[PDB]
Amino acid sequence: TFGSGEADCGLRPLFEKKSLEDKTERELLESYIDIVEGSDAEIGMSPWQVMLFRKSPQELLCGASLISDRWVLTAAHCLLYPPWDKNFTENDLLVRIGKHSRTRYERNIEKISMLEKIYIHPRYNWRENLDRDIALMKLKKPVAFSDYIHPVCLPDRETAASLLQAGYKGRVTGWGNLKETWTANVGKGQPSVLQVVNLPIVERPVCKDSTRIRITDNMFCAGYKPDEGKRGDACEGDSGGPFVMKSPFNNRWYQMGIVSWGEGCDRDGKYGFYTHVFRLKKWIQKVIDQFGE
Amino acid sequence: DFEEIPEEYLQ
Ligand SMILES: *[C@](=O)([C]([C][C][C][N]C([N])=[N])[N]C(=O)[C]1[C][C][C]N1C(=O)[C]([C]C1=[C][C]=[C][C]=[C]1)[N][C])C1=NC2=C([C]=C(C([O])=O)[C]=[C]2)S1
Ligand SMILES: *[C@@H]1O[C@H](CO)[C@@H](O)[C@H](O)[C@H]1NC(C)=O
Ligand code: NA
Ligand code: NA
Repeated sequence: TFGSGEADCGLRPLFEKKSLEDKTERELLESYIDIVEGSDAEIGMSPWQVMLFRKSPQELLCGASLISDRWVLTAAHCLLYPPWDKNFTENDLLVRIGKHSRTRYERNIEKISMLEKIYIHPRYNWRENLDRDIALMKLKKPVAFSDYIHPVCLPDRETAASLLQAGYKGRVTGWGNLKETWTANVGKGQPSVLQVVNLPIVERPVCKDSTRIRITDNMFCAGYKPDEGKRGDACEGDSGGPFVMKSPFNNRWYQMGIVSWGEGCDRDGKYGFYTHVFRLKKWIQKVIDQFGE
Repeated sequence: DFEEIPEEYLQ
C-alpha cells in the first residue's frame, strides 16, 4: 500500500523496539486523553526524517519523510514552486536519510539516495494557497533500514478520525530556520542538529480566522494560541517535513501532515499550516500502486 | 557551511 517496510512502519529501533520512550512523546499522548522554539532531536527519534538535498550547488532544499524502503514523501512546493522559479527534476536532487547533524556528512549513519522519479499531486495549487501540497519521490533503489532509518506510517481512516482533533498534539521536525530570518544577523539562524517541536492541532475556524489566505480541507494548522503561553512553529527550511502523531491504539507513529506554509514563524496569532496527509493519502496509494511499491 | 558529500553521490 506504500511499499516494503509498511508492516513495521512507525516503530523506532531506538525507542519502541527497545521499549524506550523519547523525551517528549508523552506530551502528545497526554493531549489525546487529557523549527522555532523547538529542541535538539534525540538520536533515532525521527528515523523517517529525510533531508532533500540539492546536488549542485550542495544545499538543504527541504525536509521529507520515508514511508517505505523506496518511497519518500514531501511537499509539492519543495520540488515545484513557479513563483520562486523552482522546478526540480529527479536528477537535481538527492535524499539524505538517517541524519541528525544538519551540515556534517554523517558517514556510516546517514544514507544518501538518488531519485528515480518524482510525482507531484496533479491538482497541487502553487498559484494561490499551496492546496494539495504533496509530492512523492521514488528512490533509484531501496534503502536498507537501520537504527537511524525507518519508515513512518500513513494514517488509516480510524486513526485519522480519532487523532485529528483540536488540541491534539503532533510533532514537527526539521533543519529549518530557528527563527524568522529576513536580514543578515549574528543571531540564531539554522540549527546544528535536527530540531523537534510538539504542537497542538488548531480548530479549523481559528485557522481560517488567523489568515487571509484561503484554507482548504487539504490542510490543517497547528500551534499554540497566544493565550496558551507555549510557543513553537515550523519555519522556512522545514517545508516538506513531517507532522507526526503517535497512535494510542498501536503505538505506531503516523504522519498526519507535511510542513506546508505559514506567515512568518512563531508569530502570535499565526499558525503553521500542514498538508492533510490522510485526505490526500488516496493519491499516494494510486501513485505507489501504479509505479510499484 | 555544509560538509561536502562523497562525489559518488553527485555522479
Ligand atoms: C518551507 O520551509 C516553508 C515552511 C514555512 C512554514 N511556516 C510556519 N510558520 N510554520 N514554506 C514556505 O515558505 C511556503 C512556500 C511558498 C511560500 N510559503 C509560505 O509559507 C508563505 C505563505 C504562502 C502560502 C501559500 C502560498 C503562497 C505563500 N510565507 C509567507 C519552504 N519551502 C521552500 C522554501 C524556500 C524555497 C526557495 O527556493 O527559496 C522553496 C521552497 S522554505
Ligand atoms: C519543469 O520543467 C520540466 C522540464 O524538464 C517540464 O517539462 C515542466 O512542464 C516543469 N514544470 C512547470 C514549470 O510547470
Ligand atoms: Na483564511
Ligand atoms: Na503562533
